[PDB]
Amino acid sequence: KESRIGKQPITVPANVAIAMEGQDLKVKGPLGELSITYPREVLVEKQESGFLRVRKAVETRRANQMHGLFRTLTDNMVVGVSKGFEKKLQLVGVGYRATVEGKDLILSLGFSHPVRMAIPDELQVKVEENTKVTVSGRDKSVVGQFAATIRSWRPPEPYKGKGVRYVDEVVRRKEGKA
Amino acid sequence: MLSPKRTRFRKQHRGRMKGISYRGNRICFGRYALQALEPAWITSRQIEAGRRAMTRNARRGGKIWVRIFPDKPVTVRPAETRMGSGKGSPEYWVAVVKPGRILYEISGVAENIARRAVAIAASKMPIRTQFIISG
Amino acid sequence: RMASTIAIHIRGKNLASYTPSVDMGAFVIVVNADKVAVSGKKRTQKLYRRHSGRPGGLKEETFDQLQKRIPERIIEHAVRGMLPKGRLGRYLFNHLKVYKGAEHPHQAQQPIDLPLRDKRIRVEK
Amino acid sequence: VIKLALEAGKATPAPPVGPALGSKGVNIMAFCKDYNARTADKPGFVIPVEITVFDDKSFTFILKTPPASVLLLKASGAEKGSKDPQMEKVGKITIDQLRGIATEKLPDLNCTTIESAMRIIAGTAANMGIDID
Amino acid sequence: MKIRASVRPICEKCRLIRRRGRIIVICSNPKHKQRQG
Amino acid sequence: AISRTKKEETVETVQKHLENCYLLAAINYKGFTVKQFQDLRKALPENTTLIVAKNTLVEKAVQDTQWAAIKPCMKGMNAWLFVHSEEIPIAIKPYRTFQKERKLEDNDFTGACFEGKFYGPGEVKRLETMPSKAEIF
Amino acid sequence: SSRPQKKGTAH
RNA sequence: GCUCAGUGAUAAAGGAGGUAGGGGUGCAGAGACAGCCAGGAGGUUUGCCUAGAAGCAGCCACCCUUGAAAGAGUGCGUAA
RNA sequence: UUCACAUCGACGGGAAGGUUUGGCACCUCGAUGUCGGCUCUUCGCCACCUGGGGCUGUAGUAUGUUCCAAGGGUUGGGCUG
Ligand SMILES: [Mg+2]
Ligand SMILES: [Mg+2]
Ligand SMILES: [Mg+2]
Ligand SMILES: [Mg+2]
Ligand SMILES: [Mg+2]
Ligand SMILES: [Mg+2]
Ligand SMILES: [Mg+2]
Ligand SMILES: [Mg+2]
Ligand SMILES: [Mg+2]
Ligand SMILES: [Mg+2]
Ligand SMILES: [Mg+2]
Ligand SMILES: [Mg+2]
Ligand SMILES: [Mg+2]
Ligand SMILES: [Mg+2]
Ligand SMILES: [Zn+2]
Repeated sequence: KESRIGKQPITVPANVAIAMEGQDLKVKGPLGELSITYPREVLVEKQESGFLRVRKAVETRRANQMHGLFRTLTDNMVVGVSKGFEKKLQLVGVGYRATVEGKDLILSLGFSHPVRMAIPDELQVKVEENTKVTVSGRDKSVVGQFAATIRSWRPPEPYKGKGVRYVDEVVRRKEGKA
Repeated sequence: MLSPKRTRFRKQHRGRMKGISYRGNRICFGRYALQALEPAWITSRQIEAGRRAMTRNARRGGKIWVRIFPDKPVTVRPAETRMGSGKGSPEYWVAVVKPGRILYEISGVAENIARRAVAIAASKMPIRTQFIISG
Repeated sequence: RMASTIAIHIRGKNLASYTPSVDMGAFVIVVNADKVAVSGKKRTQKLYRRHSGRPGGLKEETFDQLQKRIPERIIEHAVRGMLPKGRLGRYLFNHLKVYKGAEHPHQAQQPIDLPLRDKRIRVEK
Repeated sequence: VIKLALEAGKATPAPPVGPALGSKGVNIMAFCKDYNARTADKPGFVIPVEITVFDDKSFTFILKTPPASVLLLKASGAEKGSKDPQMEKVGKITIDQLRGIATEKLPDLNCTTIESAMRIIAGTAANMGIDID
Repeated sequence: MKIRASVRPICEKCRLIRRRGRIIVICSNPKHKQRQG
Repeated sequence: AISRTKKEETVETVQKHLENCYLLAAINYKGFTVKQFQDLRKALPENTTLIVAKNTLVEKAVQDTQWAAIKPCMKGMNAWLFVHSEEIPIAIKPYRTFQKERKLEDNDFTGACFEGKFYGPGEVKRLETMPSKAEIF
Repeated sequence: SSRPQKKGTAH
């Protein structure tokens, strides 16, 4: 009941259509549709003032954790269909490049083969041939995911910082060979 | 390494360790102390190591009393020695401590340095212990 | 909790006429054997082992692998545990008819529903 | 922007100064003779000096406190400070020498009064082991 | 990763978490990474 | 933290520095160096008293001495000026010029109070133009 | 191992 | 009332924001914890040592001033 | 080099295992018998290689240490009871 997160209500802006059936929430905004199910304990109230205040059926430690989580989840799917989410990763190294063509993201990271990545519908990926990659999507989880899959292929190494990194990253740089 | 200088008989009864030591209970020399929680046998080697550790970690702190001492002999029969033909050879010396007994006393540091020091001291003991402050 | 009930009825322990040496019991038809529920982590923890009879011949499934592969075997294996062992035991075990779907081809036998007097037997999510 | 340490009325030796700030594009002779002229205006002493430079290679510098350690070393008439301050006392200075050193160091301090500067100098002499009364 | 029965914060930036039942130490620097076991 | 006794003595000291002063000057500061804090405190304590205080600390000290019409100046960070000795325009003038040097250094003038009357950010211009005791007398 | 087991009547 | 470990079959030192309780002690309504904005100064580059030691190799001292606060410096870093 | 915890880890402590050398004498005495090879298995994991990893005092190659992993592999000779 006393989580500083669950007390803060969510603001649904105009352009945002909220459909609620029982525990199932379907929201249709400017960018699309997002669907989630709530667990048993979480009761989210859609106000008359156009706000979302999260309440909980019982307080087990369980439900406490739950409600903090879901207030933030559904704030993220609201703000997600409204504006969207941008994850940006840049690549550092000699010959490191990326090309979006049709349904693939082609990475040349210094492997033998070019790496191909099939882009899901929900995502729109923009490439700067200046070695930057921005991925935009309505769902926080899916954009973050795919971004990490990008970063996985060649994680930033300690010495020269080479490889794929997020735009803001502290990379431990050891002095090799001294 | 602590040890008695003389006894008549060499070899001695294992004995039995029961109850609480009422007499060594108080902390009468220093400020902070390490108190024995459990009924055990301390070799002189262990006391040596504990004192050494506490002394080295305190260093710039002054004083360490050792409130115990290994006066009871202990005997062992060798390897591949069949049972019978006399009691064995005294190898080392133990001090018998019972719960409540004070082991180490310490003075000349802040409570923090004392806590750390006494912890490292307790690490070389066979027994569970406690940190106590003077009254 | 269900398998205990089932065992009672199959055995005949709920009739005034009960006899240990005879089959007085019923037939029991279990339907929807893939929706059976289990508490806690058992879905991933509980372990069904079976052994070839050669050395190194041990095999293990988690409850869930089993339930995706051949889910009837789960309830058969849980009830057979609670039936007597030995001749009457096995002959009894044939009286348990298990189906994974919601439909059984026994409509001709006119099945009654099973009485359940247990409180805890019905789980709610 | 770089900080250097130079002697009072002497400038432009090759090893200590010229190459160091001259690799930053600073004019050597202008900074040297202006530093020696501003040191000639004030009482001459060893000056730690912060020289600030700009993209157009012009430069402006602020002369910091001539070291209170050095000024109190010449005030006690000594050379080397105490190896163990507040244990071994290597000299003694009067309160008038306190007000004198705090007067020469007054434009270079943040002190709003003469008493604050005098107590600062007394703290520095107590720090290098020089007694003050 | 170090693995040992006794895991403690080895500096200020260290954090003891609980992951899938085992006690772990995550830090800023890699060397201070520990797992209980 | 600060005990209630130390805070009642602080509000009492601000109140005693308030009874003697004929004028108030409100100023807020965020993100500026201590060097110019100490230059401003080379200029200020000579002719004037400067005291930085909390919103409530100023509230309860001002209501009693009847400067209360100045309450809206207490919104946000609060630093105050009281004139114990020198005139009002000698204290008011350096602050506005120091704000014109503080344009990138993040200063704003909330308001001043004189004649028991509240004057906004712009209306203190007059309070800057007033001459010295030698010209008035 | 320095601990024994419980055999027979002990057990 | 408790446990979420299938613990409920066995073993220790040690570890631990596991969890449910109980007891002291700090603060706060002139706003306490966490976050966020800013400041973090002067002596002074403390003395010694050292080619250099400037808070931050080492040794000793560890005061004073301006102060809302700021250690002769907790860690990183520089040949310094 | 600085740095206890890359790697070592003294003085001491707490364990597991049941493969060494032992203690015991519960066991069989009538014909319940020890060490090597051959043939033939099989199992354990405290992992020598092969699969995947973390840390490094890992630039690279190669290591070091450790984590999961026992599916497979683990030569031919001179010498010995
Ligand atoms: Mg009793
Ligand atoms: Mg112990
Ligand atoms: Mg055993
Ligand atoms: Mg068990
Ligand atoms: Mg350790
Ligand atoms: Mg016999
Ligand atoms: Mg025979
Ligand atoms: Mg293993
Ligand atoms: Mg491998
Ligand atoms: Mg490896
Ligand atoms: Mg190498
Ligand atoms: Mg294998
Ligand atoms: Mg195998
Ligand atoms: Mg093998
Ligand atoms: Zn750490």
